[PDB]
Amino acid sequence: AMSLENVAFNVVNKGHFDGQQGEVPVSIINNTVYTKVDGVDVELFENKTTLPVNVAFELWAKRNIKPVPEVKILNNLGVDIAANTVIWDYKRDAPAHISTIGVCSMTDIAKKPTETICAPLTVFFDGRVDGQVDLFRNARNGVLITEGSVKGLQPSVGPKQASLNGVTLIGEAVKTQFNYYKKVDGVVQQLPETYFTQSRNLQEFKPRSQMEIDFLELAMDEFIERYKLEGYAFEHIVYGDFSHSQLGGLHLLIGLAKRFKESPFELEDFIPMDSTVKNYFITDAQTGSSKCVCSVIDLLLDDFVEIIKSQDLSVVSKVVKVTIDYTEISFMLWCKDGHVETFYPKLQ
Amino acid sequence: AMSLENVAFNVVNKGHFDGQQGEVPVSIINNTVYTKVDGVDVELFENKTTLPVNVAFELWAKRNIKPVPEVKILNNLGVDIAANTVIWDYKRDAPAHISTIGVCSMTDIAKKPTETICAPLTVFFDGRVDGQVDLFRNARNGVLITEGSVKGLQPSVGPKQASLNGVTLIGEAVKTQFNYYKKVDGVVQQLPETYFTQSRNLQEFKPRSQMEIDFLELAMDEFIERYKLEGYAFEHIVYGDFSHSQLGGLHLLIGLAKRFKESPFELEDFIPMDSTVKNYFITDAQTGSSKCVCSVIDLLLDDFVEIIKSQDLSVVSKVVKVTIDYTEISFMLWCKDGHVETFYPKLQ
Amino acid sequence: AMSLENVAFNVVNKGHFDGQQGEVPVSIINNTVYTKVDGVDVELFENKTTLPVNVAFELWAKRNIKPVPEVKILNNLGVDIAANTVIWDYKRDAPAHISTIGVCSMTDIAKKPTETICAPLTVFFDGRVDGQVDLFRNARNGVLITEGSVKGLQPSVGPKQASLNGVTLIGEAVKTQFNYYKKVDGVVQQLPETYFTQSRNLQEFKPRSQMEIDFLELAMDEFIERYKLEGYAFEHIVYGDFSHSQLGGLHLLIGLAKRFKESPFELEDFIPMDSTVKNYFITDAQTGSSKCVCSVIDLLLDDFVEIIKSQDLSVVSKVVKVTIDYTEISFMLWCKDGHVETFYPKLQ
Amino acid sequence: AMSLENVAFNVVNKGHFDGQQGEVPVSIINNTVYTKVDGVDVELFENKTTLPVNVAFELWAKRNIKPVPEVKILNNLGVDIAANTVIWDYKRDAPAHISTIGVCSMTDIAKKPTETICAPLTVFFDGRVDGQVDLFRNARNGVLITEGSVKGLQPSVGPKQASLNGVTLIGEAVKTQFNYYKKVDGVVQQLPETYFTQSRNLQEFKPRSQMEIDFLELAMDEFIERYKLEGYAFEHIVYGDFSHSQLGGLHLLIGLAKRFKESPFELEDFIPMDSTVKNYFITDAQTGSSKCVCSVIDLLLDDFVEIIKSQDLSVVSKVVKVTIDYTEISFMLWCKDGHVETFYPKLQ
Amino acid sequence: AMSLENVAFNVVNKGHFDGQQGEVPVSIINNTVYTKVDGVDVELFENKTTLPVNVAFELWAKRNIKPVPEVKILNNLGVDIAANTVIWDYKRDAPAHISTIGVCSMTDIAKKPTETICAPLTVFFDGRVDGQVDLFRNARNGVLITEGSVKGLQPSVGPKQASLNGVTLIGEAVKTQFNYYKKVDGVVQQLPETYFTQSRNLQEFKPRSQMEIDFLELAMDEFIERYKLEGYAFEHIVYGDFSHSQLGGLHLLIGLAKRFKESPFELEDFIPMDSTVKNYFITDAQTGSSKCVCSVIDLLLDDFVEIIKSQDLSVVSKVVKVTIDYTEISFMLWCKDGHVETFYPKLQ
Ligand SMILES: NCCCc1ncc[nH]1
Ligand SMILES: NCCCc1ncc[nH]1
Repeated sequence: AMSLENVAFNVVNKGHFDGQQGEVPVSIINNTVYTKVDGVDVELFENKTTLPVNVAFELWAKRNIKPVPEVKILNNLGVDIAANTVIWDYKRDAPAHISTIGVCSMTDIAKKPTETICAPLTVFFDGRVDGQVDLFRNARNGVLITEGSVKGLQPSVGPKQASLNGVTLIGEAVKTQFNYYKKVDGVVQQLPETYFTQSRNLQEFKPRSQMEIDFLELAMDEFIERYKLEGYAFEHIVYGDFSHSQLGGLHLLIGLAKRFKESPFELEDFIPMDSTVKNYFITDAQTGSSKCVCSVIDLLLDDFVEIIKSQDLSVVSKVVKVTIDYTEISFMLWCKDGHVETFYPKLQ
Repeated sequence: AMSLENVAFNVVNKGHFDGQQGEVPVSIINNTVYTKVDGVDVELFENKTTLPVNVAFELWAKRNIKPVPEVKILNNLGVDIAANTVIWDYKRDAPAHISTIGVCSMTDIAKKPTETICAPLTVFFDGRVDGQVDLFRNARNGVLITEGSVKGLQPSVGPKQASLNGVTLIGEAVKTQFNYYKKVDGVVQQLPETYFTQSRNLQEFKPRSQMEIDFLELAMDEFIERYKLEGYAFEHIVYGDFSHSQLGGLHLLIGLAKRFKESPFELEDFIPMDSTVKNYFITDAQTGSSKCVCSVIDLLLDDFVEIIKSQDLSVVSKVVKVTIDYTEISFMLWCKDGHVETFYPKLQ
Repeated sequence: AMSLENVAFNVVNKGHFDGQQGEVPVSIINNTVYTKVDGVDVELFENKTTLPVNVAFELWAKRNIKPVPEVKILNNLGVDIAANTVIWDYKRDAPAHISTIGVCSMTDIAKKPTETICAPLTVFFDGRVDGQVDLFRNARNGVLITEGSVKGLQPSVGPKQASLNGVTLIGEAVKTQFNYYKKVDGVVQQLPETYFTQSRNLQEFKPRSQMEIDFLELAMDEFIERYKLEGYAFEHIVYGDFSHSQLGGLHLLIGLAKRFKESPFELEDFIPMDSTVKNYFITDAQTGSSKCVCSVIDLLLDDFVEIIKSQDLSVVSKVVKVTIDYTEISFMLWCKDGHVETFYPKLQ
Repeated sequence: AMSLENVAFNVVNKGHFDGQQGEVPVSIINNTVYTKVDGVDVELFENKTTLPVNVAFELWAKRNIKPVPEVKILNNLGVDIAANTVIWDYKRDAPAHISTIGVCSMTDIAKKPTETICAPLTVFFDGRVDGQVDLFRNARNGVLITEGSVKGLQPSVGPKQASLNGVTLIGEAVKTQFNYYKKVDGVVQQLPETYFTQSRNLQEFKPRSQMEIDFLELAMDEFIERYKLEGYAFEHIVYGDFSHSQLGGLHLLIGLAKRFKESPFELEDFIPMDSTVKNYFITDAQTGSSKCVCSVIDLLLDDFVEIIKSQDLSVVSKVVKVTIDYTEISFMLWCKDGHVETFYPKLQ
Repeated sequence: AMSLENVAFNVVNKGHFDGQQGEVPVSIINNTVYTKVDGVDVELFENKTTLPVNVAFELWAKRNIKPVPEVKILNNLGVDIAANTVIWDYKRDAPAHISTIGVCSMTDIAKKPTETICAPLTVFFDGRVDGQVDLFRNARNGVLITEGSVKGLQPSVGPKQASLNGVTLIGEAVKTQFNYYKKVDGVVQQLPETYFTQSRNLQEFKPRSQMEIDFLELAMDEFIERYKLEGYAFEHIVYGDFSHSQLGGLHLLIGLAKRFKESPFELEDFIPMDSTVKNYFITDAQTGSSKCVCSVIDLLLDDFVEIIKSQDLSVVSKVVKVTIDYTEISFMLWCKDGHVETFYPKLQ
């Protein structure tokens, strides 16, 4: 027996929806859910979604609290809906998916993913839940994650990191690296070879290779010399050029993290959502150098070096396609006299 | 187990809260409660109260659906709260009382009127509900209504009419005339002798005596002659004077109803609530004669004639107090040479 | 190039969306759309839907302005969505369907009904629009209306009335009687033989047969005598019993219209939407007789007489299923000694 | 000392702002102003304007309660703002003008119309207020109304009717016919000779000449014969043609009032404001004949007959400009063989 | 003469309500109060309370700006209301109490605490205000704070810290340590022996004893050895166990502060209010170890050591009650073979 008061009871006593019986007094005002605690109203939830406040509150309470794939991975794999869970999108403060299956009476399109309404949708299945590997085997369209091997199915090793309650982390106490599987029209897909973005933050950026440690510690000319990067325009692309009114390059998160230690800058996240490539309106506070659309990707510096060193540098401009997070990312590569001028994730 | 979904289930299936088990999906957006009916949202309630939308919806669903005293009578008797019911104020589209007793977890100050918090409040008790006469006997402060005799308790015969689902009526299939009782500080109070307002509408006004039939049918000068009303200023007070920019008199509802048949006028109800005396900003459409504060009372014309004919007409101006609906209504009486000039409910 | 300003330009200059080029300044505040007219804001639309204000405004502007089936008929036939039009539900002040096809970028699930997303949905097709009969022939699920014969397709003669801009009418200058067709899972479905509700209002009720003229003019006992209705409980079912606290019978709109001429009553439409059977919380103003859930259906009195006279009256209680507006309506029939006690649309 | 609480005190005790000292407790929630009356909240004002709720409440409380020109006349004369008053637009439930002069601290652009900010604005002045004729004489731009002669100023006799608290009326107890004067760039402007619209409603339409009495009582062919209107297409223009899907003509309010007595129709006022010519999306309920943009003007039938009989009928199509309510109204006149086919206020 | 404009004038010129005369222009939009400063709107207050925006703005302006007891202390002492002040709850951004006494006309239940409505309520009295010690002496129910001795009354030494404008601090320039007194039904209570929580923040945690300095500086095994804490499960309870998917222990704020220096973690404050024990949904960013309901108390480590070393360790599980901040806190104590396994504030 689902109810607003029961959802609020679960949030108050269990920190989230935990199927417990009970009710607390609730008041809804505008887009906020409150509960009465000893005579006064205490805020439980502020709706930042486009769904009705009581519906968003229920989906948020019913969010998956285990490490789950980051929303950008699910989106890149064409995931439409999740089987009997809510993947909460912490970047948008909203459900990752419009509809649900066996979660909430207002958003449910089905109670089980075997209902014919789900057959054309790519349903997310989680092998850590009993019966979901079997549901994926019988589903026409779906994406499955598992911690280990699935008999007969060939896996795709996913990223090392996963999202746990909005914290992206590489699990030590929990497993965050999943095997991925995908089916389109009843046929198990062969997921492509892919690089993965590292999902790091600017303020707490940590290197994940000796090359990344060297990038952060060494001076620009020492690093470029050590890794034989002359002619690859890392001065522009990675370090950034703050000498003109338009900020040059600065498309790799590691370069922004290095700059951030020396001096701050504003990053306007004008489309705030999870995506493989992010676009920011950047203003460098020290110089006043700025760029309306600065595309930024967090690749491991070694992967970015491998990508740029695997390109033909004989044409003025061309599109370089790279599978990253299972999706095809277009980069614009500009060359002159056999050397790179710029290389950036395409603002298409 | 009270819940928003259960309240909505009761509204959808029973027309109001009826203690039935069940749930319907609900969505709350802004101040409106909706339910899903075959794929689309259907409005169940629009909150016009100052309470949270889900709380007002529950109180409205739990409204008393038996004939109950009109809110003006309850207000006049000093009723603060009701015992285990909601008196819905249809004139304000809101609960008649801020708090509840044994109704709703958000508004309840107690579950039973015997709780010490209720002792200073004048609690409304309904003798038609088992145990409520006994609860009145043990209450420090309260107002009780009954359909019959209570042993040892001296009654006050209330008005003929009561409100049933917002319709004021004199019951034929149901009893609407109640005995009234009141207690203050543990002591039974003698309710005063009183007139009662008739609670009629302008558009569907019906006469309730031969004098009222004669007022509506006869011309002004022949009605005044027939009932020997010369010198009582009925021309001004009751018929109304539309000859000057300021509308003169027009303080009896019957006079407004007579005028309404001939020509329309605007009545701005600038304090829209139930009260013994109503104030309107009136604009006569035919003449343009208007008055910002025109006090209007719906007394039976015979009662108004009895009141005005029982006054001493020897002083220029004085306050005449008349008990109406259990409250002392102040009237301003203006005389000249032994005749009335005006008589109106005194604008406080 | 669709835009809020272009939609508002069309509303201001064409009375609705008419595909015209142009823009007017618009301001959105809360749930209302305004436009500037010579310096001041003028309201164009107040959103009463659960969709975003600018989206609801666009769907309302793009509403079908030809006579279309009443929403209750579309709901009864299982219509989920319309092909390249918006059926505006004037009873709910909202789109009849959640999603659109080729109408609005925010609500569209497809641009054409041939897209695979539309295959499981019952799409409404209108033969008066070029190519829509062909689209119905190729659709997996759908309901089609036409003004004439479709080769090889067996028709179902629909109701005489249709809705034109929220006015239900039997067209004289326009055709409102359509042929109906339906497909389920790619297979043309035979629509059942059905009665149709008359879609009349209480305040402007007009008789549509000599029996209905006689019901409204004749006294109860002489109408029952003239039409040999003794033993069919029309006194209870149709005329209504206002003698007890619970209002008895009163399930036919014509009986409510007859009562309405004599004395008024309140009809609380607690689920305000279009449906074959309506439920009202009724309070009779004259007697105080009331009923929380009074099911009411507007059948032609002759059709109701035909239905009730075609039943076996030998059992205490039973369910009688009658096809009305293409839906199976359950009725509860209560008998005693070979006579009817009551017959009413069964409260589900 | 202006304040929200003082404005509310004035509304509660005086029916509007009357400069009285005092305060009442107020609560603002969403767009509604409430006051506490014996423990419960009572609604004083619901903001339907695009201004902040407390600001709109103050302007509405400070509305002019004397007969004032109808907003369409003020708009037609180019009035931007009023001197030390608020002209409340009852058709829009909003101030007729965005800014104020000496009324409200939030909307004031000046305290007196002599401030240089008012020089480019056409300020409305009211000769019934002391000093306002002198203020008009010194204003660069303005419109003045008076009840009598202003020395040396040539007057324009305005309409017979004025708006008093939202009621348009021809005053008997008050004067509603004003002399009008206008200044542009410091120069007194000669107001043109004009017809005036009658400002009548469909439901309470009253004839104002013997020709109008004859139009409403006589049959179409005998009225046309009596007034020698053969060849002037009154059958189409005034009576209306309900025979085709598109409703023909019906551009004079009197014709809509005649039709209304026989059968109802829907008039969608899609730009709800006061204007000389109104546009409606009309749906005739009896026939289903409809028109998205039906321009309607309320001229005295005699004035419309005078206008149409003063035109040259020798050209297929042409624009006929007629001064109505001080504005040039364009009409489209279509002729064939020396007879009128149609004549309507040209849809701009 | 209280008013919205006067409250706003005080906020603009005095930083809070200071009883100064004056008015500023104000606009209210949604839940925000603005004032016009040289032509533009400037935000003064955003309502995060469940009260009307203008009422919450007034109570916030009238907040107590002296050091006052933290809301958790007032709540633990059963405080219902304050005498002639507003205790602003900075953790909820709302008044600590629903009603007021002599503060605001919308929330006042009385002007003075001697009114009979206040007699059953526990009124907060402040000895720093003239006459409030005497008001406490005559009150039936109340809590009094003083800086020094009250003749005849025995004091309870309160916490060292108090809240000054939402900053919890141990005053050096001001006195924050108060004597507490409480009366229930006219009887001066003997307040129990109690520990006090330290009200520290995670980010700016400072040790308040040599044991706390040693906890933060020393390694886990060195500290446990130095203070002879073997067998008391400090490894689990205080340091925290981040090795399993469920985060173990971590119930003392000092342990969270130590962890915070090494690596960050998310603390979801799902019931955001002031309380002796706080519950957080914690996610450790380094390991991914998490716990839905991690109860956390900020006790001085010496007090926690004294509490845990004063328990009988011979039973598997039992409830240990400890008076903290004047309230009874239940702890769950789990033992095995004479050693502690866990000890935590009970999630009841
Ligand atoms: N954000 C949801 C993506 C779902 C999808 N992918 C392709 C089509 N639909
Ligand atoms: N948060 C207010 C507490 C007041 C109280 N304590 C006990 C009863 N009421």
